[PDB]
Amino acid sequence: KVVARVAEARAEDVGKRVVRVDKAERAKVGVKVGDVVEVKKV
Amino acid sequence: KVVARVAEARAEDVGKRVVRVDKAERAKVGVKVGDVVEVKKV
Repeated sequence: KVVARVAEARAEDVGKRVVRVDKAERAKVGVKVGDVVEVKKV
Repeated sequence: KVVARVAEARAEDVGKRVVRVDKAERAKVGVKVGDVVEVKKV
């Protein structure tokens, strides 16, 4: 399971159906920028 | 399933084990800021 702490969106991202993930967690999930991921409560 | 497109972290968030999610997707997942979520590939 790749897990992370949720933080608020920056102003310029409000309204987007988007999650910001740095390179390290993208590598752990095995996705690239622009891929679709699921975000679920643990 | 709550799903979203992955975008790169902003500079100031690099190195954090953190995902940025706006209010709308937090409400759909049913989490608040600071909660832990799972991010998985669909």
